[PDB]
Amino acid sequence: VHRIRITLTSRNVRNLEKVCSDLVNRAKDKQLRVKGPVRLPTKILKITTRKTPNGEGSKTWETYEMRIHKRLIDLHSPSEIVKQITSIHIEPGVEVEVTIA
Amino acid sequence: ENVWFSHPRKYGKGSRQCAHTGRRLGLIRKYGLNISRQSFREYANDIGFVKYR
Amino acid sequence: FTISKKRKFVADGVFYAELNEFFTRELSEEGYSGCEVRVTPSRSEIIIRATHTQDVLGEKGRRIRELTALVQKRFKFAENTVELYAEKVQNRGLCAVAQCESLRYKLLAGLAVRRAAYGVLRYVMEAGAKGCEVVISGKLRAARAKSMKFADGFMIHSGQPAVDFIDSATRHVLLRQGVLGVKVKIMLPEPKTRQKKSLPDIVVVLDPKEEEPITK
Amino acid sequence: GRVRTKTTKRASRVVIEKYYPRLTLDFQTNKRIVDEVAIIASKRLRNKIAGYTTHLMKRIQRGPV
Amino acid sequence: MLIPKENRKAIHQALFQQGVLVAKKDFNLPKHPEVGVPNLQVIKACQSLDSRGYLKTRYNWGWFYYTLTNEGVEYLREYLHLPAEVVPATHK
RNA sequence: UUGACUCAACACGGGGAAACUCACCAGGUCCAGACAUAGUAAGGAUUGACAGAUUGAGAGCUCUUUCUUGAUUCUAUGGGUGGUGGUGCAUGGCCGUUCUUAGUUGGUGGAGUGAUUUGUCUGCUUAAUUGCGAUAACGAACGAGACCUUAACCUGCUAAAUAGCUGGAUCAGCCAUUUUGGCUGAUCAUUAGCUUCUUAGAGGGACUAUUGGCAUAAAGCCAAUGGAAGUUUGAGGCAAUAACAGGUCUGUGAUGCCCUUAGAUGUUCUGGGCCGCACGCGCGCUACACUGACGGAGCCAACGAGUUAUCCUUGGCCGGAAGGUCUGGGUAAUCUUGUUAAACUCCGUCGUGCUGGGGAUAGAGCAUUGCAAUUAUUGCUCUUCAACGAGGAAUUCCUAGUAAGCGCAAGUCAUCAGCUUGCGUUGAAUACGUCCCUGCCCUUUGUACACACCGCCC
Ligand SMILES: [Zn+2]
Repeated sequence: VHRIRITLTSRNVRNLEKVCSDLVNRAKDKQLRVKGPVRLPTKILKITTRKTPNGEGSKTWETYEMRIHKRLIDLHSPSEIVKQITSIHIEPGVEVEVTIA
Repeated sequence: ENVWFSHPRKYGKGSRQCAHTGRRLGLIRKYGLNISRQSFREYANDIGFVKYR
Repeated sequence: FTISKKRKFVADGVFYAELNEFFTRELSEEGYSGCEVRVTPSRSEIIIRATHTQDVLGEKGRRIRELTALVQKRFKFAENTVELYAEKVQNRGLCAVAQCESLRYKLLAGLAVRRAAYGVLRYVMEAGAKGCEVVISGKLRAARAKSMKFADGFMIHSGQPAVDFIDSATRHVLLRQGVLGVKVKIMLPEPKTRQKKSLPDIVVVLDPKEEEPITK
Repeated sequence: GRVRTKTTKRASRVVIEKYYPRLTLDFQTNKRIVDEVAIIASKRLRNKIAGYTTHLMKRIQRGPV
Repeated sequence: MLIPKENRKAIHQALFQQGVLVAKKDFNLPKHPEVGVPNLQVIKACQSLDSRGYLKTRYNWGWFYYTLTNEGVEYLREYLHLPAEVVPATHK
């Protein structure tokens, strides 16, 4: 009736994995259909620019990369447990969002 | 309150620029960056544009 | 108000870069050690590290109120939504972003450039750094301009091993003469690195364990 | 050109002089012991060290070095 | 240009109450975000008091910033109303 | 408006330009000359506005003219002050070449009065000062190597109704069918469990193992089975050292110096423009035909992007797909999108003739983007529909999914790709050689050169 979907979008692999491990461990501490992590395709943004501030010089083009990683988690937790786990899952560099309905 | 002084615009140049730039040449609006190429080069690492390859 | 992730991350990066720049221009003599910028609802907190912590803390929190109000008014923040936590320093002599500022301020004080460069080089080596490099670019005495390097210890001029624990700070310092380019390169200690604990060149093996030859 | 480097040469020299009696000529086994003893950063360097080590083993078995 | 006295008094009392204004580097702005009088008047008042001193400017990404001290509030409060005004610059 | 002078200029200053970017020229406002003082004034220092007028005008800049707030200003000094005014021979940051390769800096010792030299190499080998070896050298460091990204080969190690597979409420189409059905599937959050195929956290795997041969039977080299992998597994990134009197003061509230500042080298509105030509030089494009063109039809990919007020687009309907119509999917591997592409192929014509190959070039209307498209944005319906009939001397790139050809995505954009950066498809011949032409490194040697042969000198 009340399914909680939370986002696990970030760029730091280590910290997003740590957040994902923490919530999965809590979801295994209290049985909530033990739904595990789900991995989404990486959204990588490729931009190519020049290096020379002026126009003089050889044709050199620098390509930069910007990739983000998304994960989704579905839980059957009650409101009190949901607010508790979100309180303990405060980490830097991790953006989370919960959709109710 | 000034007439014939600053013409309002909605499209083209004179509508978008950067906070400390706006030369309108060699500037990208990709992903809503709205910054010059030189400024992007200077602060690419801070934003997250790391030369992986 | 909700924005796509591709635009959100790049906008946060631009916002963080703007805050980092704003902190650098506003903070001059307080020994800027860096800024850990993180934004989140329920009283967002941002870490500000500056060497002169006593100068950072104000009388009845006046400086804290000034900086928070200025950021709040600039970025249309609501009341009691943004807060700043002040820290003095971590690895003061190994922190290039503040040691370089101490270098240029001592240079601005009028001390001899070479003697001052030796003094800071002594300061960083005793701080726990295994290698340092001070580069001066521009002109000092006459119209002729020379670039002088004072590398002492070690240096790395390569890829990942020279971008993980290698701290490079470059500043433009004004003077009576033309503008000078100061560059300080410092080794961050090997344990204090992003993810690598040991350099690939450095490698050790286990002890040659042995026992009795017969094993009766 | 498959010329090894001084780091591989020294690393191979130290492991053989430290674990000669229990070393095995088999490539899989000597790669195993190299992994368990060394703190090698990368698998490619570990494999090159193991390959040079086992070549030294065949060289010693053919004649003293 | 003109900078009406009532407008300048309102800006001065607002500055004495808070201390920091947005002060965007803009020309012919639609009034002011902080209910602070139409543009081309407050910026000229700010430059005039900056030249007089006690209120220094700082430029960051095209946004003028100001900060005031004990002499600044005291002089502003004397100009605005009688001595020993209520709102300090050292709240709490 | 300009700068940039073969490698370091000719699709570059990410340069596809109507106003804005525009720094150029003509018409014409605003002072944004802050600050204070010598100083009237306060029977107006002075700003704005209604009527008619000059001026594109609604310029009250102002003029005949009145009315208000009336104490902040100015007749002037100096000085902050803006400057896309100049200096890259003053420089900072960065970038491009030397250098897509292979050296550089010390110390302690030995030689020389000294400048200096060894260490930094007889030999062999590598892309490598990479390594073995002798070695008046020893011990070091930087660089290379090493390190990181990407690309496939594979693991049931916690996975997934934002994606596929099967069962199953859920029904349609006939040759067979009442045990006789195969198949496409329709809905799939109505429901369940799995990731072979989608994704990423960790990883495994190759190290020339393995024998068969050369090399002083070391360092090293060649061929072959297995395997995915042998070129350092491939392709890239960061890259010591010093050299350019190289570029950028028109990216930069980064700035020293010269000059200007009110009749402003300051801000701003309009028109003309950077695209204006009897030419010389470039980088790319079109055909010079049947291998093509036209016309129907079967259809086979990847990387990337998108609305908080205001972008990517679906569906029914009207149309001259050039537009507009209304409910509408999308804050996103849920919607565009499965970007059913192009190339190709089945069939008919053009029959070999600068013709239906090729669309330089001229004219008439049809729409969106943009105060609005003249000096036609852009495409569209057409007609006129030419040179060219594989291009001399010279010159440029290229060693395997390589050139070549084709298409697609993004950048700049209000609109406009013939440019640039990436992707994928079709897919060859030529070598595994050399210093002969053309250059780069090392050693010996000669020198009257040392801004170093674009030298010195008679
Ligand atoms: Zn710029």
